[PDB]
Amino acid sequence: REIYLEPFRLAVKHANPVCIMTAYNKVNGEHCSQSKKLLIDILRDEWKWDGMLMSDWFGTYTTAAAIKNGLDIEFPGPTRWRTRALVSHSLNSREQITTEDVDDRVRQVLKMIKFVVDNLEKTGIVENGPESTSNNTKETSDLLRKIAADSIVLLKNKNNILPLKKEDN
Amino acid sequence: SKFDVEQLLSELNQDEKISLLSAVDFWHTKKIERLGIPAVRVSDGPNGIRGTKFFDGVPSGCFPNGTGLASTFDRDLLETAGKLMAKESIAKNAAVILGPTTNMQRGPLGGRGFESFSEDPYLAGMATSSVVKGMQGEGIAATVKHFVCNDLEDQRFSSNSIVSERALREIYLEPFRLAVKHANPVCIMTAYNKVNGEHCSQSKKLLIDILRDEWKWDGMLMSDWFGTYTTAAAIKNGLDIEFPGPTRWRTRALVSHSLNSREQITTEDVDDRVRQVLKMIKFVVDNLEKTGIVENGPESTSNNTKETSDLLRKIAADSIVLLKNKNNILPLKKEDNIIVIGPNAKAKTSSGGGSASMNSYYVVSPYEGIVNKLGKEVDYTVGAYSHKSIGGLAESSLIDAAKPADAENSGLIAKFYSNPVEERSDDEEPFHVTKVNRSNVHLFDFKHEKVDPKNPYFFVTLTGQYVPQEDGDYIFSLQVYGSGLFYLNDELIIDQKHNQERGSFCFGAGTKERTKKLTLKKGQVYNVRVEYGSGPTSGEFGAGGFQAGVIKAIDDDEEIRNAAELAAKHDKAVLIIGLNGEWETEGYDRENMDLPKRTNELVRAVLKANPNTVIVNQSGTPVEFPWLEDANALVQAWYGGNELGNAIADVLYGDVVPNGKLSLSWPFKLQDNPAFLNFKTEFGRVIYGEDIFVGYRYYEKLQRKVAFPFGYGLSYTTFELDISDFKVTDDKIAISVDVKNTGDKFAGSEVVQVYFSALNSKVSRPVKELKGFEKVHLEPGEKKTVNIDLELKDAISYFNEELGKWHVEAGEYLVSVGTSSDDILSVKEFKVEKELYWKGL
Amino acid sequence: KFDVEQLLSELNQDEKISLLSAVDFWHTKKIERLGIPAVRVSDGPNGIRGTKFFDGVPSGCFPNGTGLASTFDRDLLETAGKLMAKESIAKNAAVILGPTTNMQRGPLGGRGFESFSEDPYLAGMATSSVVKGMQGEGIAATVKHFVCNDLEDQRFSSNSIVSERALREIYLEPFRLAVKHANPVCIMTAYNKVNGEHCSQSKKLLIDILRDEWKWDGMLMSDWFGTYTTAAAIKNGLDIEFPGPTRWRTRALVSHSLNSREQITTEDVDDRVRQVLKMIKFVVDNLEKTGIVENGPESTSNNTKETSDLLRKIAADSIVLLKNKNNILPLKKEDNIIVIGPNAKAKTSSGGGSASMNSYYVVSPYEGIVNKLGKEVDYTVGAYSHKSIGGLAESSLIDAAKPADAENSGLIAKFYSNPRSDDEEPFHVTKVNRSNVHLFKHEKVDPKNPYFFVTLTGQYVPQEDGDYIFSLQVYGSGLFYLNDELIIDQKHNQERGGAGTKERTKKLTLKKGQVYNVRVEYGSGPAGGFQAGVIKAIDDDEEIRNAAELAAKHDKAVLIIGLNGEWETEGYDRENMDLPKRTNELVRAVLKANPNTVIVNQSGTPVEFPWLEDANALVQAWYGGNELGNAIADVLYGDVVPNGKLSLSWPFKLQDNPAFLNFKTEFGRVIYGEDIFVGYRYYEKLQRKVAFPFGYGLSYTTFELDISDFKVTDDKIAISVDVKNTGDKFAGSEVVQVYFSALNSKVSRPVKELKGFEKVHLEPGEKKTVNIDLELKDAISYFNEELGKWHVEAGEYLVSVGTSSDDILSVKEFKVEKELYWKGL
Ligand SMILES: OC[C@H]1O[C@@H](O)[C@H](O)[C@@H](O)[C@@H]1O
Ligand SMILES: OC[C@H]1O[C@@H](O)[C@H](O)[C@@H](O)[C@@H]1O
Ligand SMILES: OC[C@H]1O[C@@H](O)[C@H](O)[C@@H](O)[C@@H]1O
Repeated sequence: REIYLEPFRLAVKHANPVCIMTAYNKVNGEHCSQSKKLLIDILRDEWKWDGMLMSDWFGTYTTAAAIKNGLDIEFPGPTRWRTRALVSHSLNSREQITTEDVDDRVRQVLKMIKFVVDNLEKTGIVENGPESTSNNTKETSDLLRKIAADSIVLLKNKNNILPLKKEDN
Repeated sequence: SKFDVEQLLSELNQDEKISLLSAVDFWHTKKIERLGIPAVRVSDGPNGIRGTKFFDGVPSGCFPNGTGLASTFDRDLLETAGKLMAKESIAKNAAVILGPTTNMQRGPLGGRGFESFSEDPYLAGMATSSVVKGMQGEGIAATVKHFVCNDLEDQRFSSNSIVSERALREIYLEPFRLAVKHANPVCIMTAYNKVNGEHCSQSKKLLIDILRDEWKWDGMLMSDWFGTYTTAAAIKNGLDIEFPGPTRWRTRALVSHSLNSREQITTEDVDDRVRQVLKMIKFVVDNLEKTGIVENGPESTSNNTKETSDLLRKIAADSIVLLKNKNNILPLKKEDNIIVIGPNAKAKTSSGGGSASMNSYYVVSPYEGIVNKLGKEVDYTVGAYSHKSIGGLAESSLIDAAKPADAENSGLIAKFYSNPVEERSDDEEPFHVTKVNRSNVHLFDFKHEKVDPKNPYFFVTLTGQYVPQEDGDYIFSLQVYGSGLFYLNDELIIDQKHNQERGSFCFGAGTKERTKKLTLKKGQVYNVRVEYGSGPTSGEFGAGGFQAGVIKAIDDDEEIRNAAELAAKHDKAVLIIGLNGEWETEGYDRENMDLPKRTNELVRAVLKANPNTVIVNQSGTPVEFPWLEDANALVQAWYGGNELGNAIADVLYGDVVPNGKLSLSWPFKLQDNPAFLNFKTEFGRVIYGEDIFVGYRYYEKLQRKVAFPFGYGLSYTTFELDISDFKVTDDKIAISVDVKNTGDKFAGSEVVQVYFSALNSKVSRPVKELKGFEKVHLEPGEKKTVNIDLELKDAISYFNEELGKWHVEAGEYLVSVGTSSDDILSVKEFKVEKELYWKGL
Repeated sequence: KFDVEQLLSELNQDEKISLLSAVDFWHTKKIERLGIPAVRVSDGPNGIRGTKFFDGVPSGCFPNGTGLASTFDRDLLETAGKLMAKESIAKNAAVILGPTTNMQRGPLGGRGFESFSEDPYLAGMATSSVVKGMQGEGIAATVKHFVCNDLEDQRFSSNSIVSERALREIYLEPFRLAVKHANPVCIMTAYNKVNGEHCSQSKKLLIDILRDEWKWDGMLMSDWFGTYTTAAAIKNGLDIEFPGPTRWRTRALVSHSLNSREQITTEDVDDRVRQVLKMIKFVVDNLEKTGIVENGPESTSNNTKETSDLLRKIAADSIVLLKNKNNILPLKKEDNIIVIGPNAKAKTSSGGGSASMNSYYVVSPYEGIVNKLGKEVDYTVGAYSHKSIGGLAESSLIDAAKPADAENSGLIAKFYSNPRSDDEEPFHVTKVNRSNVHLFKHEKVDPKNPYFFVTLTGQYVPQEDGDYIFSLQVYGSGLFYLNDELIIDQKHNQERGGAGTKERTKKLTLKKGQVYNVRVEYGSGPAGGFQAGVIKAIDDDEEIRNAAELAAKHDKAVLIIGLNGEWETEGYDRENMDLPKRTNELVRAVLKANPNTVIVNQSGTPVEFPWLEDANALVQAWYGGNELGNAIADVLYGDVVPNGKLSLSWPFKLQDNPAFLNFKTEFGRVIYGEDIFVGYRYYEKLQRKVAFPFGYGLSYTTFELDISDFKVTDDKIAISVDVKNTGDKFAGSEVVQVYFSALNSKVSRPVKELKGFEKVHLEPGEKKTVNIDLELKDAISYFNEELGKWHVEAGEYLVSVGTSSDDILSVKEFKVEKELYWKGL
């Protein structure tokens, strides 16, 4: 609660991120990408966060549990755990999941996509669009310089060695 | 033999191990060459060997269906049928047989009631054991299916059989326990259903605690086809091999990812499953010298011999049960001036529908059997129709009308294309071309390099020429799984592309029948043409299938009177009725116990015109006979396989004297049956409310009368018997029974049935329980002693559900001996004083 | 002003713990310091026994539940519960342990007589009426036994295994109706398990359903000793353990669990205490209306004419006329009659066990007939049918040469510390009226190691010459002495026959007029009990013969038969559905000798009448309470026109019934194999014929009905039925019964379901209109097990209106487009 969830709670409360990516590892015996405690009880019922959960890449471990327990989307394609056969066979055989679980998941994907589409006139994104270096400007350059320069930490400076002055050999 | 399980296990790499956990195609395990582990071929089923294909498959020897087989009450004969299934398997180059089936007819309505043996767990177990010993003695592996409580078809992939441990132990598990104890089958197939909330195929309790830790069985478990539902649980929990390939749940990526991620399974689980698949392969390989099986070998009809014909005929004829024979109507004689009537008379109902069915060498219709017998033409009239759907089109069409009705111009032509007719250029060639004999084109397992098994996407143009035999109205029909358009003379008549409605076709997963009735002219030539697309062309689909059919419309009304008029004019009428493999099939259950359509009307009319009528019924499970009181001769013929017609004739004319006994109770009415209210998957479940009171255990407990009881069958002669010796130690029962043919004309076989009863137990039980039987042949006036010896523990235990173990209780017991569960002739009381609690075999 | 939350804030932990169990058999815990009083509870559902069995204060015994339910009269059941409240105030019991509403899934249930109906709508409306009548008087109801205590066999351990659908539709349903319509102040949890878990600690039942879903806010008490754990019962929702002194919730067990973090938290304890406090608040808030006096005395003050007349009406309206050919009924006062049969002079007012009591009086059916006709009435017993011989105290005297006063009739019971020099004294002496002596508190008696001895004495005087059979049953030890001569030994060799012994008997030739000395030396239970009886021996064949002969010499015979509260009792179920002993032979002979014999049958549950076809007039009396005999007279002569309907299916034979195979606890479990198909739900689905169906009963007049108006909204059904007495002689009541059917549902269902009923009184030729309004969801839902929810499904439905489940007289088809899923009330 106090260490690991907190940064996420703060980011959900203040920034409402659109997406969250589930970790590769387990927490207390259960893989995070199929942990109902983490993905539903805490994120949904408790924090009322309404963004979309994507797995880490290949970080999916079951067909039915992950769907039931709140992993919205498996990355990357092409799907391993969620082929049409696997999922619809689970549904028709009553193993683990219901169409409502599948709905629940799809619904969250739809909301992410909603965010993207509603912003397409602001951002100008182009589906399967090309990739430029259009943002390679001096104005970008100065920002990255600023941001970099403010990151630096001075740990020691005895007897005015720093700053250097250009007179110094 | 060289084949070394442990050595090979230590040599296989992880990729290869995973590849061993799933079939490669519909019927073959994974070849591994660098290690000389061959592909093993498996084949359906419990009453004959279909081989590697439904469509265009090699003909074979179809046996009588299970409930017929069990009615023989003949262990030796059932062993012999096993030997014969094995020979038939070898000709198909199948090293493993997907059978026998032994789920329990807890009610009469099951889609596959016909396929299993008996409601009685003892008769079922012994029958299973007998067939399994016959196959494996010959070196072919058996696969007892379906483990366990797959006792209806409704929603079988999800259905949850909710059953107490006592009933689980005493009814359902028990034929498998008997099979394992006496016959040790090489394989078992896990069921599709759940038991008490868990899919059988990933059930630790069924697959490991019981099969392995308790019974110590060491064979290999396979899934039902597609009956696997998780990747890891199924592996952890004991399912050795997934069928069919290509794999779904068990790709290299799913499994190793599960392994690398520490989710559910370890390499030990994987090795445990592989070891078992290696044990089965070693059975096969160890038996190669003896069997002659050739890896991916060809399929022949090489066992189609007179020796086979005779044996199938003996098996069928001994399965027949005589139910009623008043007024010396039977046997028929060459003299009697008979007529043959009824919807099943010229029908060839050799088997039930589904995976148990096959292409037969030939099937002798019951009409043909009679004709063969008398050496003349025999009067006939159809009486009424009783088909579920219209077939018959390929069976009566020619490629070229101008030529004679050959074996080469008969049927239709099927042409397979990668692309559909609306879209292909005329210089596109078929990728496959087959001559078609049967109207049901069943493409489940069709295989070609142009067809992708992960997405079987393809088309068929089916062509021929139809020449009508009478003027009048004809009904054409089309059923599909996928997409279908039916053309007559290039005008579309049935449309099965648009607005498809779910129906009975294809294990209940296909479309309804759509039809078009058209006025037609005799001798005129009509061009028939079916355009078809497989499942994925038209959810997630299988390859599918389709059926084009035609039938000659009739005046149903007029044919019933006609039939009665004709029967009044004959000395005797022989009325052949019943169900068929469309009414009784894998895929779905019957809806009621009724004979179909006008059948009953037909019977009433014939029994009125002529009381000297013999009724011969073909069904796998009970049907109601409403007009039973008036029917003086009634024969239960089951589905008798290739020789069904000759077996019927044999029994009708007394060259074989009836010796079948019913393997199932025959209630008067559907409402009388124990599972009346719980024979449907509802909210995904089925509650076994009758508990251990299945079959005659139910009827006797309620003193409910049935049309005909478990173990009943008449003969042409008569028998009496009496216990001639009796001796119980503290751990065995030996009993001797003398049986005498008291008649003076016919030689006959009689079945001695041994039942047990506890007299003042404090646990509730059935009144009595079959625990022994023997079949004996006797000439007129001949007398033989038959001996019957069993362990106490096997004859008088009940399963104590509170303690989780079997229990021989101290008290008084009663052995009852007789020739049906309702015809006890001889009893004896004994005391048992030292008790016994046991688990295992 | 009794404040629950402020009291919860003020009680210390030990006081909290002490509220979680009862003090003794009948009382909660007084907390002087905060003004929290001890609350007396008392059995049962058909009248109020009070704080003791032995030497109990007499009381008003009502007819038994299945009889009650058979009235189909909410107003009357409501009046009845109002009377039960007065009877309770008279015993100073602030809380009644009733009504009982478990379900007769089969007929043999030992407590089947005690609940209401196999139909959950009838049970739930009966329950709701009785509770509304109790609580309007400010006396609290306790609905029991929650849930699936549907047989007695091994009830403390019996696991009822039942699907969630049958559980919702049949067994939870009368409790749901009661909560929804009557809000009982209390509920008693069952002794058994449901699906593996004792009810008294089942979170699903006690919290998820009763609290989270139904929002019911009353108090749960265990059945008596029906608590099985310390912590789980407290965690899982059992508010108070009865009886005290506590076994499972001592200060040490409870607080040790708290301090050791084992299972429970102080929050769990508070939650239970809060619920006890709320029940206490109901009692204290009604003290001005009720006049309950804490630990107050118990009186017979409600024994009045008002009470007698009401118990008479209730009993008479319970009765169901089952057959009446040839107008044998009603009888004319001038008919020459003989009264025959084992139940004729019996007083079978109730079934056995906790529901039984000591009555002000019980009018036998014979007496009822005597009172009716105002003169002596010919009689012969015909046959005996007792399970055990009693009747000794009921026919004995202290000193024979003194008249049969009330002070002198019975036996003297002298209690002793030791079984002794001349000079030990009795520490208690009681006048004993009834032969079965049931044990009891005394200062010289060690609470739970109770060792004592009883010297039971008096004089017995034979009224006839010949043979007489004496008897003793003990739980413990005792000896029977007649004229200071041992005659029956229940000390030395003992046989179990359910905690105590088998009956031992001695046949003795006695002489009319002569005074014999009865002395029984009893030994205390290691808390006990015993029964010394005596009966005149009869020649059974000759007595059947005699009754036949006599019957032939009269116009009419009235034969009174059936079971009794020893054959139908809490504690065990029946073995079979047979009438006892030679009853059936008695009946055959009488019917042969006089075909115009009226048969009146007393039982809580169905019995087989094998001779039914030859019986021309047949009446189901039930167990009638104090006024049973008068009520029977009223019906036979037509001062009450029979107006009851069967609250139960009456199959021909035991084997026909749906629970035939699973009505026994085997390996500790009972499989509800029939699922939703209970009672008529079963028989209509199988189209199995029964002797008499649910909701059947005749009248002395004829009636007709039709739906005279019908309306459905998306939310509601309103129906108007016109009913008319088409006779010109008797006024009488008819019961309009409203059933629903689903005509095209995806789901399997009963052929039809009772969902409404109204009882209507009509003078000859009179016509009335009854209205019946219901919300769809009440009328046509089924429980969807897969979804875990009730479902109003779209489709076509049929309402059928009739005078029995068979006798359907008017129907209407309607359509439902608005589908609805729901939970809760
Ligand atoms: O590159 C796609 C994803 O790959 C994963 O291995 C990393 O953990 C993620 O941080 C990253 O977004
Ligand atoms: O066809 C192969 C298998 O398929 C399944 O449809 C059936 O349930 C099995 O009995 C059969 O062996
Ligand atoms: O007698 C007090 C209580 O005891 C238990 O024996 C019964 O089950 C209850 O119905 C009764 O209220």
